[PDB]
Amino acid sequence: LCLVCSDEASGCHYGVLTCGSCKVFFKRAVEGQHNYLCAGRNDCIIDKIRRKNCPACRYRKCLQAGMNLEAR
Ligand SMILES: [Zn+2]
Ligand SMILES: [Zn+2]
Repeated sequence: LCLVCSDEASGCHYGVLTCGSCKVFFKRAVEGQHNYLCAGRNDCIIDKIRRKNCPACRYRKCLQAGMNLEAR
C-alpha cells in the first residue's frame, strides 16, 4: 500500500512503499519546480480520495514516511 495517498501500491521506489503516481510526483516535486499550497495551512488528509483536493500535503506526507530520491 501507498503510504502517502493510502492507495494500492504498485511497488516501492526511492525510500518508501508508494503507489505508481507518488514515484513520478516526488521526482518532479524534489528536483523540479512546484506550485502546491499547504505552506501555511497543512490541514487536509491525503488518501485515496482526498488527494484530488490537494497535491501539497502529499509531498509532506511522503517525506514523513521516509521518501528520498537518494535513499537505498
Ligand atoms: Zn500515492
Ligand atoms: Zn493540503
